[PDB]
This record gives sequence, structure tokens and C-alpha cells, in this order.
Amino acid sequence: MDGLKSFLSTAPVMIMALLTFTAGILIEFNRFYPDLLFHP
Amino acid sequence: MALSDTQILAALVVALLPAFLAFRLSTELYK
Amino acid sequence: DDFANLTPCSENPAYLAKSKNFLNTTNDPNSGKIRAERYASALCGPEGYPHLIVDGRFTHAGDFLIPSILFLYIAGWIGWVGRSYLIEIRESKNPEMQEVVINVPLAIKKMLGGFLWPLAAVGEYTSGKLVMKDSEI
Amino acid sequence: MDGSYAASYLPWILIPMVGWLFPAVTMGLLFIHIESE
Amino acid sequence: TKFPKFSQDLAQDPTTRRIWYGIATAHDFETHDGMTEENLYQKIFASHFGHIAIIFLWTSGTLFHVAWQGNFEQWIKDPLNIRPIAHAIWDPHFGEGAVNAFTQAGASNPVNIAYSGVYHWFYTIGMTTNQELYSGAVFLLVLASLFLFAGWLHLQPKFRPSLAWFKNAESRLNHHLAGLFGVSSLAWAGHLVHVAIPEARGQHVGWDNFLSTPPHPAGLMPFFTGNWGVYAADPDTAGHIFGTSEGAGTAILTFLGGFHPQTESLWLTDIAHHHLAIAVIFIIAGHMYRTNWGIGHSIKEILNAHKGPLTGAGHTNLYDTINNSLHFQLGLALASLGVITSLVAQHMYSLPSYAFIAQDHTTQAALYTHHQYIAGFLMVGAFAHGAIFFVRDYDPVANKDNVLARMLEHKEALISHLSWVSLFLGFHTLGLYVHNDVVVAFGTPEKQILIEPVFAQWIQATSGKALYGFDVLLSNPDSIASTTGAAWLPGWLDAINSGTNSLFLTIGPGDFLVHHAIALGLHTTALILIKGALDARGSKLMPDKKDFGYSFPCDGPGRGGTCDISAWDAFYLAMFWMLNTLGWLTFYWHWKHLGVWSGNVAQFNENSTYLMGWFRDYLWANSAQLINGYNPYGVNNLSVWAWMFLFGHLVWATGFMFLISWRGYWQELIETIVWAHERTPLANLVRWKDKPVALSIVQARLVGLAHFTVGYVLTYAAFLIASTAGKFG
Amino acid sequence: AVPATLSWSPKVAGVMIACNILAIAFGKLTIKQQNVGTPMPSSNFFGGFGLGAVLGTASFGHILGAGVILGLANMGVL
Amino acid sequence: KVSVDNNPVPTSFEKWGKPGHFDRTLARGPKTTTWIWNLHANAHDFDSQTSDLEDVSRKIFSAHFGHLAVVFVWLSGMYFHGAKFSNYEGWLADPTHIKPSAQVVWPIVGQGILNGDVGGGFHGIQITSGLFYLWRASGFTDSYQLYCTAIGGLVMAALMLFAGWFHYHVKAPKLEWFQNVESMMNHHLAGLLGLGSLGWAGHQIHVSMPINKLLDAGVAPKDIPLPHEFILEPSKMAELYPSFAQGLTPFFTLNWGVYSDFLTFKGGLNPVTGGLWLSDTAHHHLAIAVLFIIAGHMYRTNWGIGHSMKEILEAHKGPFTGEGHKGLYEILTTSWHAQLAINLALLGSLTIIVAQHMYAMPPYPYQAIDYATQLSLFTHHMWIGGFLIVGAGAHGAIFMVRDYDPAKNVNNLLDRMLRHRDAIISHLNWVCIFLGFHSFGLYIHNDTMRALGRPQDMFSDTAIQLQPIFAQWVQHLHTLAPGATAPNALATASYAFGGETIAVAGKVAMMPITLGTADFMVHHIHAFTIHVTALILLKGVLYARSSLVPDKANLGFRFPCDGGTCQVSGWDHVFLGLFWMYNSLSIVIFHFSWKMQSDVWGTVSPDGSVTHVTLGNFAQSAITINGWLRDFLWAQAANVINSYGSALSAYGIMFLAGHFVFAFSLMFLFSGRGYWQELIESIVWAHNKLNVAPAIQPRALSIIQGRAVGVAHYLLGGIVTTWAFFLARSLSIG
Ligand code: CLA
Ligand SMILES: CC1=C(/C=C/C(C)=C\C=C\C(C)=C\C=C\C=C(C)\C=C\C=C(C)/C=C/C2=C(C)C(=O)CCC2(C)C)C(C)(C)CCC1
Ligand SMILES: CC1=C(/C=C/C(C)=C/C=C/C(C)=C/C=C/C=C(C)/C=C/C=C(C)/C=C/C2=C(C)CCCC2(C)C)C(C)(C)CCC1
Ligand SMILES: [Cl-]
Repeated sequence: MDGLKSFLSTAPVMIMALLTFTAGILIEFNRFYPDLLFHP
Repeated sequence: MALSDTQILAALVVALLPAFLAFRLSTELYK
Repeated sequence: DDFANLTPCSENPAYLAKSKNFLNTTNDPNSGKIRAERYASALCGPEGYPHLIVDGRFTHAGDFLIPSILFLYIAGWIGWVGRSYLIEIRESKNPEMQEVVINVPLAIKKMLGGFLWPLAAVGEYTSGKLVMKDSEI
Repeated sequence: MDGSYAASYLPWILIPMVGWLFPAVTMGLLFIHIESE
Repeated sequence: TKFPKFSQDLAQDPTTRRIWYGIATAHDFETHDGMTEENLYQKIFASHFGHIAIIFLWTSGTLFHVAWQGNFEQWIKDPLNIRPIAHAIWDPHFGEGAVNAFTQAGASNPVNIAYSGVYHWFYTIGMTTNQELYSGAVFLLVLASLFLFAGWLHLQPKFRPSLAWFKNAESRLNHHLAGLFGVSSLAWAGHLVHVAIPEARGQHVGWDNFLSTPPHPAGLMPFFTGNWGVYAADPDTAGHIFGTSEGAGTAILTFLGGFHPQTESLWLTDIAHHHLAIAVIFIIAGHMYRTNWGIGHSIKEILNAHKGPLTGAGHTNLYDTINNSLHFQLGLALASLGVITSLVAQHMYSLPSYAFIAQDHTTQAALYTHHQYIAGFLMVGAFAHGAIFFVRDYDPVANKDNVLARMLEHKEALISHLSWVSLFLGFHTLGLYVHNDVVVAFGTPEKQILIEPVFAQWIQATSGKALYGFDVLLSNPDSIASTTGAAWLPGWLDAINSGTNSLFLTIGPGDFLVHHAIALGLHTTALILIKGALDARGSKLMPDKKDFGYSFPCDGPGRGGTCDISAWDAFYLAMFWMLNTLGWLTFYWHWKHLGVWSGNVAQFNENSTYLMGWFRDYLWANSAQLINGYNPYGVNNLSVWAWMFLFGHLVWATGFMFLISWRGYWQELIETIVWAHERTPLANLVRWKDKPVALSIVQARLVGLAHFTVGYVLTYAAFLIASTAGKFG
Repeated sequence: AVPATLSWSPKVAGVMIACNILAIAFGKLTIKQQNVGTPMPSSNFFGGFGLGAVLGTASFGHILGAGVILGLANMGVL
Repeated sequence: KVSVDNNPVPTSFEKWGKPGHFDRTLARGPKTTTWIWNLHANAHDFDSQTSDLEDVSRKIFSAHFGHLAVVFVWLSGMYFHGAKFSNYEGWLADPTHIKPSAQVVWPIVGQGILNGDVGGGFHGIQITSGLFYLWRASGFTDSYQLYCTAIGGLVMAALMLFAGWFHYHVKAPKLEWFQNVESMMNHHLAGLLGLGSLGWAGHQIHVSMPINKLLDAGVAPKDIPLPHEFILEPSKMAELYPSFAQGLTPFFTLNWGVYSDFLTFKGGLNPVTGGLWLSDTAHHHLAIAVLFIIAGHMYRTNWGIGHSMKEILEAHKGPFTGEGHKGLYEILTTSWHAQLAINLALLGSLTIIVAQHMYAMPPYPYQAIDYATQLSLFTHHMWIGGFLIVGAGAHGAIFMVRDYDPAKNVNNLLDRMLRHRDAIISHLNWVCIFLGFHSFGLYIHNDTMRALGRPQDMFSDTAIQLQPIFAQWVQHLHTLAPGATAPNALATASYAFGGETIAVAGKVAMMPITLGTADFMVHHIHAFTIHVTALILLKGVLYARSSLVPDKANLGFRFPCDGGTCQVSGWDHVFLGLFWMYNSLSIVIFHFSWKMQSDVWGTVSPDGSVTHVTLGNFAQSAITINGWLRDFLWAQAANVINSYGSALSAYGIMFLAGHFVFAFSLMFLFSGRGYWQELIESIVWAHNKLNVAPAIQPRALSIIQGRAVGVAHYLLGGIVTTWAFFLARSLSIG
């Protein structure tokens, strides 16, 4: 368990997790509110 | 009018002056 | 009249012809129509594409100013929390290992506290904790 | 490849000299001098 | 052994490295064995005489071949339709197809078309016959001879100047400001008034009659009476036909502004008053420094007096630092000349001075590209010799706590901030281009990020351009700047609002993005060059870099960590960015003008906001005629440029070999070749004198950079000329 | 068009047996390691061959028989 | 034979959270950013992690199990997206009017435009992998069958992972098990290749052939019986193939002639589909199976009979080679790198052969007339083969540095090769120079002559001719072979050699590929580039240990320089070899693309006239460099650069993406770490000034890594550029 937790805390897993989470937010926002070129 | 043959040849003769002087300057610089 | 070379999109003949054929960018069948209405408020060139004004006039604050404020808040947040985490682990026995094996409980604490970074940055600057003295490095 | 310009025979002489003799004399003199002593 | 005579160490090298390095260090006089400071200056002074003579001979050739083999007399009768001829072609390798293709411009033999603009230049300054061109060519031969003799003379014992003579900065500045600049400008104004202007009005003025032909009917009495307004009355009318008296005036000095309606170039009378006006300023400026009569300024006093509490010693002791360092002086000269050369390029295309040159599109493109590339090379050289100054001449003690020393103190701040701005520009400029590419690719061009270059448009408005409706200063009729009654304003406002010239071209979002791309190139090239100069004296990686030299061999045992850090390596890297920056700006200039010349400015305006537009509309589209210069169906006049186009591509690629591979691979390969030679019967009898060796690490980078640069220039030159020449005559 | 092949008959059997006999004889004279591994129930009748040698020669015999039978059938000699 | 150790390595997650555990140096943790790069570079260099050959072998054996699991997951995906996100069923019912598509993108930020109309109302990305053609040949008729195959692949992937874990953490074979090369060859010849081909032959006979025969006869896919129905009711098979009425008796009695109705030697191509006759492929795999199974009883394992590979090698020695092949058995049974070097060289060469043979003898139905699939398959497998061959040079050099023991190789072939290495390279050096001058010089000659308006002086069919007479002779023999040297073959092996034009749906599937002066010139360009690439890699292997730089083996395979002595390591030769392999293969695929469009592919008129894609311009244009620039690159790039706003816009984007990465790589290739380290110092100062300097000290990339990064980005940029160029072009011509 401790070894697995440390593995999931390694730099590559963490950055990919954050990028995946960040990508999801941006994609989902553009799925519902697309084409925002400027603040109305 | 177009340049004559003598004018073209005359320029070549005049060009021997800088050629000779260039040789002297280059040799002097080589010293 | 400033921007006389430009024209509002709602009055630009090129925009009107093209805006009727805007492609749908999502699964919503009206997404192309919505974009046509939204961009109608902007200034368009002869080709009919919106142009952005960033000279500072507040009538176009939505072009660059509002996006700029949002980015700087997010950017400063990312930098500030990363700096805070880096400084704190520097006080441990093995700081290097905590940079390649993240201390997730500590990182989450720092990340959740980044919304006050502009105030924290001001406080550190006044307290001499933001900038190191040249003689110190 | 003739020429209506005056003294059109000059290229027949100068270009071979500039193209053949000058490089040949230059290369010969430089290589001999560079490979001397 | 013998060669090089100036380096005993190189002469003793038993390998082929002796030959290469002897050539590469021939003109680095400072490092020659036994060189003294006094002999250094005298050798440089003589060498400068040689360079000036070469320039005159080069100019003499241009005049001679035009007069001999050109069509100048035919061209002047119809400048807008006749193509000027550069020189005849005599190539025995030509086939039947090539002979016919290059028999052009009305010639009876194969010829090349001139794109240097000399025809327009010679015609504008009043030359109208082959005889006049021939006379100028002969005159320059004599002038070249005089300087060749002067160089030889001033190397003789009695005529060698002393070291103190070369160090007399105040005297040289006075003479060269008042005399070299001022009097020359005054003399040119004389040529314009007495020769060029009368010729433009159909009046022949030459050496035979200029003494009996006053340039103005009023004579010189108004000049000495103060009634100078007479020389501006009755200017050339808008209907004047250049070279004839139809519509011609009598004024010799004017301030009309704008362009001559027919020739689409600046008024000669304005140019005359211009060169007269600056001559007065330069002559006055040349009386500032004290030489022999007590009056005047001492440069040392001025520098030592300008110091404040925020810059330590300020400008103290910089007179000695600059006056004693030739590399510092050369750096300043190259930097100043580099800036001026760009200014020439920028202002000659927008404010042409030569009649009908604005309609010779290929010539305009060639001239702008030529001088911008020269400017780029000069700028790199200025920083290179700035770095050399720090390595060789900079004295920390003398410059203690002055502005120069403090630059080295905050170098980390300088380099780090230059790094940020380069990253700042690069990330966001590239990002916007890619954003536009993707949205356009997905069929949604309306989603592009198009930023209006408002600031630049505003500047155009301040000069009177009313297109943008900013209504500011000269664009505002009620502004105090507009109601001054300036003579030039009516002409200038017409020119800037005509829309039929290159004066303040209308700009849009496409111009915005490329201008920031140019800023990226400028800042990044400066970053590389500035880092090299400031780190030349040492860094943390190599604290003792100063005592190794500008370029040092890094292949010695134990010197693995000394590679790529010499100040020379910074120059090597900066060259790529200088070429890249020049490529971006020349692409920008050419593509924009292609639309302006053809009237289809919409193409650049709409397609320059994404990179596929440059790739497709500029590169791919304009290559069609070039690559058809020769094809399975025949050849045309672009065959040479097509062949040169591939030649440049080949030379460029050949450079990759030297830049990518390293010495070790080739040294062992050569050993096998040496092994084969020594064992081949009847061939091992022939023995080399210099042992073949692979190129040194520095040499390979220099050779690779040379092939890269040559291929870079040749490729674009062929494309630039062929694409423009094919479209427009 | 297609090469001729033969429906089975005693003639085919004779060729296959003959080829197997040749393979056995050839193996007995050429195999270097004959009685290695699993032995036979009575090696006297197999010339000292082990199980591997018995199967190897028989397998080689079937291959030779197939080639000969098909080859002779192709030429019509069988 | 079988010998394992029980539970040698406990299964525990402890080392998962300790990166770099496998290396003693890295296990101590990072001090500089160089540690991060070293961790990934040395992850799978097992022999440097442990000195025991048995331990190295065990890691390799289970590692190879992991790779198989990865491949199965990839295969499972292809079948799954074919089952769920494809128009396979629609295409199967109308292959000549529907284009294959098996990838559908989500409609986000306007990328839905990539879902182009491929026919039948389906929208998606058109695939060039040829999966539909493979699946049709296999007998697939409905999505459920593809779905079942996808599930099976995942099960196999799971089994491979379990086997990898089991055979490392539970039951690890001993070294003696791995070194039983005689047994391995027997099993992998007779078992893997033999039974694999026999099993597939049974599949084709019982499944592929009957289903495809009905499909080729115009029977709707839904009306075709399922594969098992032909087995449950053999009368269905008898109707299609009467010989099945006689059962298996003919097989056992050697009366094989009766099976001629489904085991054929037709040759040529199926007129309906334009692919190989499935009856021919069935007899092919049946004949191959017999050959491999026989070949697999060659080596002695446990019953005396068979050859000893060591004995065979030691016997082959001659007067010109001293000890000859003695000692090689020891090398190949104790050095994994030596084995990998051989296998990479042959497998890479094999992949190239696959590309060459598959295009000219299209095995799958409708593959030939899908020019995008034809071009994609040829180009793809050409690149794979080229990379593997370069790997052979890399791991050949690694063997010399690490595993070659001179004391154990005295006067044998390997030792003798190192003795005359100067002679080898010097002569190989000359032939490369000769080929370069007399191959590329011809193009330069032609460019100059054409530019000078002297077409009559060029090397061309209408000018001085260079006819590849030997190749023309071979084509003539292969055209005459049916009935004369292959009497029982009804048609030529490939119509590329000569004969009739095969047209399907009004498009050319294959036709004679004539060879002329342009073909002669380019073929000798290939000889030049291949010889040079071999020179660089062979030189790397021969000079990996010694010189200039003696005792090079001490430094190792990867070292920056010795002590100029930079770019002398075995690795550095791989770095240069990659560039030349890229250069060599780029011309090959360009040769293929232009020749096929110019002289093979096109539309066939009802009367019979053929209109080629580029109207036969190869003969007169491919003889100058300008022709390649103008008629191939500039002309055919029009499709990719005009792709914006269409379903092909993605290729336009990737076309620019490739150009960028190529240019980006030049930053690494032209520079060195010294400059970047000094730049980092100034940047570090700024970070220090704000108390935000990292604990892991930033470092510039090592000298070797900078070269590795440069070549990696260079090849990626160049290959991606061609990929987008080819797919956009081929998807637009038909
Ligand atoms: C197209 C080619 C190319 C590119 C893109 C760059 C880019 C850069 N160079 Mg380089 N350079 C090049 C060619 C190139 N160079 C060549 C041919 C040479 C001659 C040897 C040099 C020599 C050189 C020097 C000497 C210097 C630079 C510097 C720079 C920086 C300039 C600032 C900038 O633009 O920041 C913006 C950054 C970029 C444009 C980089 C690309 C960013 C990408 C597109 C986004 C991130 C991608 C992400 C990581 C995904 C990774 C892939 C995958 C795993 C997902 C930047 C990193 C200077 C520097 O370092 O300044 C700080 C510097 O000193 N370059
Ligand atoms: C005594 C005296 C006075 C009287 C002066 C008189 C009565 C006449 C003076 C005439 C003068 C001072 C003429 C100077 C002419 C200079 C020339 C002509 C220089 C040319 C130089 C170059 C380098 C030319 C280059 C070129 C050539 C040759 C071409 O053909 C093509 C263009 C270009 C490439 C530019 C006054 C009372 C007034 C003042 C006090 C002294
Ligand atoms: C490293 C080094 C060096 C080098 C340097 C360099 C190379 C530099 C450059 C620099 C540069 C390259 C600069 C530039 C500048 C510029 C400027 C500063 C400008 C200004 C302008 C102005 C001010 C203007 C104004 C105006 C306007 C805009 C409009 C109209 C009016 C007027 C005129 C008012 C040296 C040698 C020193 C030595 C030491 C070290
Ligand atoms: Cl051509």
C-alpha cells in the first residue's frame, strides 16, 4: 500500500494526473460554452 | 552612341595603372 | 471616428453573408447560430472576421483586459503555491526526493491556499521574504 | 554567343585567362609557396 | 614551414591544419608575432586604402559594363517598359535554348537583366549617354589608383604616421564631421543644383558649359543679399515630364514634400535643399572639439564629467578605454552602420529618390533585401567585436565602477530578463499563430485572434494618414501642428493619403503578428550575442575563460567542459538567429508588396494571420514560375535562377554535414584512406607534405556556417528575383 | 493440366515400403547417435535403434515415399 | 530440460515508489536534473543492472511477455473500434463505393469536421491501415465477430501479463533452459511457424475461401452462412468445392490431385477483387507449413537424432579463414546483444521485403485499388524495416564493447574481420564515392544540360539512354514463366513483371511496371544510399573497441569523447546512421509514390485505355533534381496545403507540425551543452533572487543526449511531414 501510494505520488504520474484533470475542465467548459473569443 | 573599340581598349590600358599599383601595395603590406 | 477602417460585425456585409453559414463547433445544432449572434457585437474588417482592440479603452475591456486579469490570477496562483511548496520541503532532510516524489498531502494544502496569493505576495514583499538580498546569494 | 557590343573578341581572350590561366597560375604559385621550405 | 610567416606556431604544424588556420588568421594583425601597436595602426591604415580602391574599381566596373554592354541610352527613352541590362553573357556551355532565352531586353546577344537599380540612379543624377558613363568609369580607375598609391606611400619610412597621430580623436572628428560629411554633402548639393536639376528639365549641362550656365537666372546675388526666397519660386509643376522642359520650373531649392507625380520619386529640388541643409549642420558640428586653438571641447573632460549617484563612476575613463581599443571602436562603427543600413532599407522603399524606380518592383525588392541582410551581418559583427573587446582590451582597473564595469556586474540580471522577454514573445506569438491555424483548419476562420495594430496605426495618423480616423495631430486639421503653414505639408499629406505608393502602408492584424515575430528575433539574437559578450571573460562553468581568447581549441585532453562556451561560439549561434530573423522580415516585406503591386492586398490581409497562409500563398504559390525556369518542354530567362535556386538548396544542405557530425568520426575515416594510399602500388610513391587530418571543431562549425549562410542567401535571392521578375516583366 | 495423382493401390504400398526400407538402411549407416533417449521394447529387431531413431527413419521414409510416389505419378511411370 | 527456481523475487509495491531502484547510482536519489534523464535511459539496460547472465535472461523473458500484452491490447483496440466505431458492415456490402472508416472524433472545438463523409451516410476518419481488407479476407461478416475477437485479445493480453509475472516472480527458468537453442529452433520452426501456417491454412480452407467465394459471387453478406455452418453441414462445402465430397481419404492416400479445386496454383489476381486467389494462399500456407514442420526436426534435443549447431559451425572452416566459424556458438549462446543484432538485421530486412512484395502481389481484396492503403502499407513497413536495421548496427556495436572477448576468439572469422577492418572500410569507402559520383552526378549532369537548353545531351530515354537491361531481362523471364518454367502456374506471379492490366471498379489494381532510364538512375541512387548507411554502421561495429582512441572499450558504448576525438563511440555511429537511413528510405518511398502514380495507378476506360494519376511524367521529370522538386514535391503537395476547411485539414496541420519539429531539432544538433549550461546559470540566479531555486540543480543535457534529442526530433519531424504529405495526396487521388 505504501509503495503504491508513493508510486502514484511520483512526478510523472502527478503531472499527467493534473494535465488530465486540467484538460477535462477546459474540454467540458468548451463543450457547453464554445466559441468564447472575448468576454461579452 | 555605342562605345568604340578604341575606347574599350583604352580602358584596358588605363586599368594597368591600378593593377601595377595594387601589386606594389600588396607586396608592401606583405613585408 | 476611431477605427474607421473597421465596422461593427452586425453592419458588415461580409460578416452577414458568412455568419449565416458558420459551422457548428459542438454537437449543439445551434452552436454556429449562437456564434453568429455573439460575434455580431465585435468590430470586423473587410473580410468579416472580428478584430480585437487592446489599446486600453474600456469599451473593449472584454477583448484583452478581462482575459488578462483572469490569466494573471491563475498564473500567480500556480507560481505562488509552487514556490511555497518548494520553500517548505527545503526545510526537510531530503528535499530532492520530495521534488520527484511529491508530498501530496502537503501539495494539496498549498494548492488550496493559493486563492489569497496576491495578499500573501504583498505581505512577503514588505516583510523581506519575497526578494533575497544580493549579498545573501 | 557572339556580341554586337564593341570589341566583341575580348571575351574570347579575357574569360579563358580569368577562368583558366589565373586560377592555374594562382593555384600553382600558392601551393608551391604554401608547400615551400 | 614558411607559410604562415606571421605565426611560427602555425608554420610548425605538420598537418593540413597549418594551411586552413593560416588563411583564417591572416587579417588578425594583433596576434601576429612581433606586432607592435604603432605598426598595427600603420598596417591597418594602408589596408583601408586598399579597401577604398577596391570599392572604386567595383564601381568602375558597374559603369563600364553598363556603358559597354548595356542599353542605357535606349532605356532612358522608356524606363517603364525597357528592362535594364547588367552585362553580356559569354558562356560557351550555353545551348541553343539558353541563347534564345537570354537574348532579351532588345539585345542582339545573351544578356543579364540588372536589378541593382544603377540605371535609375545614373539617370536621376543627370547621366544620359554611354560616353558620360564611360568617363565616370575611367575617372574611378584613376581615383582608385590614387588611393592605391596613397596606401603604398603612407607605408614608406618618411610617410608612416606616428601612433599619436592615429590617437588624435578630436582632430579626426572635426575633420570628418565638417569635411568628410559636411563638405561632401555640400558638394553633392552643388552637383544637383548645377547638373542633375537642369538635366531633369531638358537642359544639357556638362564640363564643357557648366561654367557659363548659371543654375538659376538670379545668380548668386540673392544668396549674399539674404533674399533666399528667390531660389524657391516657380517650382516644377505637377505636370512636369521628367527630362524635358514641359512643365519645368526654375527653382533650385524647394520644400514641396511628397513625390514627383510622374517619376513617383522625391523632388530633386527637395533633395538639393536637403543636402545643402545637412551640410551646414555637419560643418557646424565639426567645430565642436579642440584641436590646436584652445577653443572647443575635450572629449575626455566631457566623459569624466557625466556621472551621477546611481551609476557609480559613470562615464569616467571611457576616453582611454575607447581610444585605446580598436575592437571597441570597430564595434561602435559596425553597430552604428548596421542601424543606418536598416534605415536606408526602410526609407528607400517608402521614400524612393530615383526616377521610375518605384515601378521596378524586382529592383525595389532586391535593394531592400540586400541592405537588410547587410545590416544583419553588421549588427552581428558589432557584438562579436564587442565581445572581443572584453576578452582582449577591457581593463577592470581603469574602468573600475564605471558604466562599462557595472554592465558586467548585473549581467545575470541582464541575461535572465532577456531570456524572459524572448520566452514571453515566443510562447505567445507562436501560440497565436497556431491558434489561428487550427481554427482556420477546422473551417472557423471567424474564431481567429486578430489584434488590430492600433499603436502603429496611431503613429501613421500622427503623420497625416486619415484612413484610420484617429484625427490626431497632422491627421487633425485643427491641430497646432497642422496649422503651422509648413511648406511640405500639402505635398506630404497628399503622398501619405494617395494609397498608390509604399509610404506608410496600411497595416492590420497580419502585420501585428509578424512585427512581434520580428521582435522575438531581435531580442533572441541580442540575447545570444549579449550573453557571449558578458560571459566572454568567464562564467561559473569556466571561471578562467578570459585568458584563453575569443576562440580557443576545446579538443585538448581534460578540456571536455570548455566546449561551446567561447565568445566565438555565441557568434556562431547568433548567426542562425540573425538569418532566421532576416528571413521573417524579408518574407514579410515581399509578400505584402506582392499584394500591393498587384492590387490584391486582400490576400496578405486575410491569409497572413495563420502560418499555412504563408506556406501556401507566399512560398508555394510564388515558386511556380521559378521552378519552371527549365523543364522538359524548354527553358526561359528564369532558367539561371531555377538552377541557382537548387544550387542554394544544395549548399545549404551540405552545411548540415559539418554542423551535425563531429571530428572524431572523420578522423578515423581519414586514417583508413591514409592506410589505403600507403599500401596501393604505384601510388604510395607520391608522398604528401602535410599530414591529412580532419577539420578542427571550430573550423567545422565555421565551414558549416559558411555553407549554411551561402545557401541561405543564394536560395532566397533566386526566389525573390525570379518570383518578382516572373510576375512583373 | 493438374499433375496426375494415383488412387491408392498395392503398387503405392510397395513404393512407400521400399522408400521406408531405404530410409531405415540409410539411417542405420549415417545416424551418429542411434540408441539415445527412449529405448525400444526389443532393440534386437530394430538394429539397436531407440525410439527416436525408429520414428526418425520412418518419418524420413514417409517423406521419401511421398516424393517418389507423387513424382512417379506425375510422370505416369506408376 | 525444464528447470526453474521457485519464488525468486517477492511481489511487492515497495520499489514502485522508489524510482531508480534498478541502478545503484540512481537508487541514491537525484542531485541534478541529469538523474531524471538517466533513469529513463537505463531502465531496460538489464545487463548493466546485474552481472549474472541468468538474472538478465529472466528479466528479458518476462519483459518480452509484457510487450506481447501491449501488442494484444493494441490489436484488441483495432478490432473493437472496427466492431463499434466503423462502417465495416456498410463497406462489406458495397466495397467499391464506400471508403473504410474506423475512427470517429467527438464534436468539440470544431474538430468534428474531421468526420468526413466516407459514403453510405457514415462520417469518420478514413483509415489507411487496410484492416477492412484483412477482415474481409478472414471471413468477417458482422460486428459481433469483430467484437468477440476484441474480447479474446484482451483475455490474451491478460494471460501474457500473468505469464510474465509468473515466470519472473514465481517460476523463473534457469540459464540452462534459455541456452537450449536446439530445442528452441525446433519448437519455433515446427511449432510456432509450422503449426501457425498449418492452422491458418485450415482457417482459409474452411472459413475464408467459402465466405469470400460467396461474396465475390454477389451474395449479400447477411445471406452468407456463418463460418461454422460449413463445418456442421459439409454438403454446403461440397456445393462450392466438389472435391470435399471425397473427404480426407485423398490426403492420406497421396491422391492430392482431387483437391485441385481449392488448392490451386492460379497466380495472378482475382479479377473481382484485385487480390490474390485465396485458393493459392491456402496451398501456399499448407506448403509452407509442411516445410517448416520438417525443418523443425533438424536439431538434436533428447533422442540422439539431429544436428548439433556447435558441430555444424566448427566444421565449416576453410584455408582463407583460419579457425572459421569456431567460437560463434559460444557467442550466440552467451550474448543477448549478439542475438539481438542478428535478429534486428534480418527482421528489419524481412519487413522491407514485406513492403516490396505486398504492393506488387496485393494479398487482400480491394487493397490494390485503395491507393491510400497501398501507399501507407508500403511506406509504413519500409520505415519499420529501416529502423530495425539501424538497431542491428547499434546492438552489434554494443556486443563488441561489452561482450566480445578476444581471448575466446583467436583466428576465427570474427577475429579475422577485426584484422582487415581497414581494408574493408577503405574499399567500402571507395565504392560509396564511386556510387555517389556516378549516380547523383548523373542528376546534376541532367539538371545542367536541361538548364543550358541542351536536352539532347541528357541521360534519358529520348537522349543518351541508360537502360536497365538486366532488370528488363528478369521481367521478361518472369512474364514467360507461366507454362514454360512454371508449367503448372496459370498466370505470372505478379503483373508488375508484365502481362495484362487488372482493373477493378474502373481503377488499375496492377499492371506492368516498365523500367527505363529514370528507373536505372534512381535504382543506383538506392545502391548509393544503402551502401553509405552500411558503411557508417559497419564502421561503428568494427571500430567499437579500438581506433587514435585505443582502449575504446573501457569508455563504453556511449561516451561523449576521448582524450579532436568526438563522435568516435559506437553510439555516435548509430546517430549518424539514423540520418542516412532516413535519407535512404525517403528516396525509396518517394520513388515508389511517384512511379506508381505516374505509370501504374489510374482510371481504366471501358475501351481499355488507362489514364494515370500524373500522366506518365516520371520518365521525363524524374531524371533531374528540378523535376523531383517541381513535379513531385511542389505539384503533389497541393493537396495537403489546400486541406484547410475540409476533412483532410488534420493532415494540413500535421504537415506544418512535421516541418516545425524538423526545424526545432536543429537547435540541438547545431549547438552544444556548454552554451546552455551557462544560460541556465543566469536563469538560476533569477530564481535564487526570489528564493524559488529548485533543490534538484538544473543541468544542460549531456553531450550524447543532446545528439539523441536532435536526431529523435529530426526524424520525427521529417517522417511526420511525409506521412501527412502521403496520406493527404493518396486520399485525394482515389
Ligand atoms: C523552429 C526552431 C526553433 C525553435 C522553435 C526554437 C526555440 C527556442 N530557441 Mg532555439 N535555435 C534554433 C531553432 C529553434 N529554437 C536553431 C536552429 C538554433 C541554432 C543552433 C537555435 C539556437 C538557439 C539559441 C542559442 C537560443 C535559442 C533560444 C530559443 C528560445 C527562444 C524564445 C522562445 O521562442 O520561447 C518560446 C518557446 C518555444 C517557441 C519553444 C517551443 C514551445 C512548444 C511549442 C510548447 C511546449 C510543448 C510541450 C513541452 C510538449 C512536448 C512534446 C510532447 C512530449 C507532448 C526557444 C526555447 C534562446 C533561449 O533559450 O532563450 C531563453 C537561446 O538562447 N535557440
Ligand atoms: C576655386 C573655388 C571656387 C570655384 C570653383 C569652381 C569654379 C569649380 C569647382 C568645381 C568642383 C569643386 C567640382 C568637383 C567635382 C567632383 C566630382 C565630380 C567628384 C566625384 C566623385 C565620385 C566618387 C564620383 C562617383 C561616381 C561617378 C564618377 C559616376 O560617374 C557615377 C556616379 C558615382 C558612382 C557617384 C569657388 C569660388 C566656388 C569657392 C572657392 C574656391
Ligand atoms: C557588447 C559591447 C559592445 C557592443 C554594443 C552594441 C552592438 C550595441 C548596439 C546598440 C544599438 C543597436 C542601439 C540602438 C539604439 C537606438 C536608439 C537609442 C534610437 C533612438 C531613437 C530616438 C530617440 C528617436 C526619436 C524620434 C522619433 C522616434 C520620431 C521622430 C522624432 C525623434 C527623432 C525625436 C561595445 C562595442 C559597445 C563594446 C562593449 C561591449
Ligand atoms: Cl526539369
